[PDB]
Amino acid sequence: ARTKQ
Amino acid sequence: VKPNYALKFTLAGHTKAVSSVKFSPNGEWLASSSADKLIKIWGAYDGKFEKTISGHKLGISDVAWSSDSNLLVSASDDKTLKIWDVSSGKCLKTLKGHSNYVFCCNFNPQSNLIVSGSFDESVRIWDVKTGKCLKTLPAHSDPVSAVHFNRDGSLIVSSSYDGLCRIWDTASGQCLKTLIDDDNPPVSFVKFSPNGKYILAATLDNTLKLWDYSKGKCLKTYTGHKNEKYCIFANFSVTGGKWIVSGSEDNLVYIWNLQTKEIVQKLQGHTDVVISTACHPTENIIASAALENDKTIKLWKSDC
Repeated sequence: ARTKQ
Repeated sequence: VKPNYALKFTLAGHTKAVSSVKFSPNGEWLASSSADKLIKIWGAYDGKFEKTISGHKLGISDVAWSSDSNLLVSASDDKTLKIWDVSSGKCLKTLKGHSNYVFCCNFNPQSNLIVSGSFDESVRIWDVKTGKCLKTLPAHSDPVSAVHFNRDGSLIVSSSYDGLCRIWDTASGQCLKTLIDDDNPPVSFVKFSPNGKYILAATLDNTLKLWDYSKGKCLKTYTGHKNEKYCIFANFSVTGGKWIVSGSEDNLVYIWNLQTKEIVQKLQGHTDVVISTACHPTENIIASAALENDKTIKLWKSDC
């Protein structure tokens, strides 16, 4: 998700 | 003039990193999505928890309101979008078609269509009523970070890790424009301006840019924040002074004067990266949300 990169 | 945003409420509830916050168009509500697979609804003015909306099987990266404030659409790592009736909590439709994580979503201004972007490198357009995929656009060559309709819904803007923003004809699916500046960093966010004349794009070289997409020219850059890793939202604040608002990887909210490009305020309080910010449609209120070490949403208010 956006909360990981 | 500068704003005087001050912390009013801190909203706890999510059990993992918050991914996105959005104010309802009618100003009543704040919706949040999270890596915890949940959507939460909160009072926009008091931050009072309203309810939890549940159903995704994996984390959610984005949520967005229909223009009448009655529906939400969410984008999940479970490779679906879901359309929700906010009042009943009902999942009306599950949108299946993307082949990989869905990262971003929006209704068109009419709210009869949804646009979505995915790790699968496509942009999709969906019928809200039937929940069926109408068009798949082979839009990019890396994950799609953001998608947005323009003021009348005739255009879609998309951004991608491939370094491009693209403008699409909603009706035909044709690529009408590709925008890129002198370097090629990943584009981590994009949206049209409220008046529809501009797009505001974030790139992972600590830069926000305002473009005239019709002439294909970058008109303004906003710098001073930290953004090299995460897909951080940016906003136009239009209720008081005309600002640009964004989170940052130094745990602050940044506010710039749109015309002058000077930083006018930095909001301190979060304990992790501020991944998302939103601006209330009628009052000078900002919502900010932070990553896994923090897990909270903050509401800030200004006299201008």
